[PDB]
Amino acid sequence: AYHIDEEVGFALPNPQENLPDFYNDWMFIAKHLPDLIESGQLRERVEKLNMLSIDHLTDHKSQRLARLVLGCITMAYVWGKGHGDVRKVLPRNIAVPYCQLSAALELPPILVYADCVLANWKKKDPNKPLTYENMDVLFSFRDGDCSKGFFLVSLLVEIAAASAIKVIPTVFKAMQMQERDTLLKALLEIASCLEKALQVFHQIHDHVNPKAFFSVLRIYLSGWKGNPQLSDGLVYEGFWEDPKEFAGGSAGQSSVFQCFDVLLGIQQTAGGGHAAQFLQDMRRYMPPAHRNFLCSLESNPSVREFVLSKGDAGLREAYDACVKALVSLRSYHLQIVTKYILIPASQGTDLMNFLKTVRSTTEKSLLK
Ligand code: HEM
Repeated sequence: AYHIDEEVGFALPNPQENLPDFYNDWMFIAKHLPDLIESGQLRERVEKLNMLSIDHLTDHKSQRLARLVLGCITMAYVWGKGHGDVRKVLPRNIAVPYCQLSAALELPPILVYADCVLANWKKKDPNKPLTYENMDVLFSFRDGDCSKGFFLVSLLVEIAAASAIKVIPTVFKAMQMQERDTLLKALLEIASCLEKALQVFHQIHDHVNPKAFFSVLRIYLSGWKGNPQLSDGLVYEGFWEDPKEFAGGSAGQSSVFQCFDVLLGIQQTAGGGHAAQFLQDMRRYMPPAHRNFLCSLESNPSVREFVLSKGDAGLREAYDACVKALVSLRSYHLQIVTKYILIPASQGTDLMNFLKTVRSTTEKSLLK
């Protein structure tokens, strides 16, 4: 369908951990990024790679793992240790297979949330539940970068959201078949699940250190669009002649908030305002099936107009409960951005303004 899993939602279920042996040289670099970046051997190892055909990656899961592998290597290659010594040309023997794979998966050739969070995890024990204690990431960048904590907590938020996402068909089927009680129950269930997702979001503090996120991890998630360090973009050697710009926005490419904006008829992509165009651009960095899901929801009849047309206080309160849970998520997200980016930075205003307008637009959708 739309590659939305009942249990893990937008996340990739049971991600592949190992590539075929043909790709051992890629996997070795990706698995040893902390040591290779620290010593300074990372870039030489990449420049020494043979060109490996992507022909031995034949299913979605091995393609997604290879994208995660190549994406981590690319971020490490471009940024190095993170102190201004950058590389402006990605060597052909990585760029060509990376771009070909990205074309097949319909994603930009840069590390994205769908790689480093949605595909970057495993269960320690397959017979135990999806808890931090029973999970790990597949790749990290530097020792002490809190990639395990940041990636896995984001993933646990996605998983919590899966419980609301799976109710969405019930919502549209109830509006269709005129089942008022069913719609009301479904909206309450969504609000309840979104409230639980907010509680899971609190775990960012349990597992992510602000200094480590801002000064280490954020470097490798950063991109080359409007970046003075790579003002023209990156040269994907042997694929495109001229450099191309792509955003590094892993920490804000989730489909979850936009999913419920569209569900609830909140028009965040409306107009030429900068917030709309930024949220529209983020979609290009989501998996195509998830972009298609978001567009399908926009094309369905409006949940908001349905609730507004019925003179039904119970329905309006269920709907408002959903909007308020989304407002609560975005408000806590603002707090997080303050603790993990702005405070460490000052020891910017466009970022917080963008986030506040998006929350404000959400808050304006309340009926009461
Ligand atoms: C340490 C934790 C986090 C930090 C520092 C952070 C940072 C940011 C930043 C800087 C942006 C602006 C766009 C960008 O620069 O990429 C953003 C937006 C966004 N973030 Fe995060 N983020 C964090 C955790 C999360 C989590 C766990 C989620 C959801 C699972 C999330 C979902 C979003 C979304 C959906 C947006 C788009 C704006 C919106 O729709 O309200 N973030 N975040």
